[PDB]
Amino acid sequence: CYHGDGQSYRGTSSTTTTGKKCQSWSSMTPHRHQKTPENYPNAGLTMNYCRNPDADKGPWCFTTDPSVRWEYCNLKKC
Repeated sequence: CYHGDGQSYRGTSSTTTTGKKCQSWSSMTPHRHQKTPENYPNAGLTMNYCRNPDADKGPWCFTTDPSVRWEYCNLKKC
């Protein structure tokens, strides 16, 4: 569900703390990240899910919103 940093997470949450939908951890149309399964192999970096390949706080994603690079995702701690 969510265990602290939550780098450990492998849910199906493709939506952010603002109703945004997550960009493909593969894609780059809205924004040119550099945070790929290639770059971050060992992180369940698939489709468009909420995640934390960095020792970040809790699962993030890259936004599909041209105004919004990326942003946090609303998952409950556990």
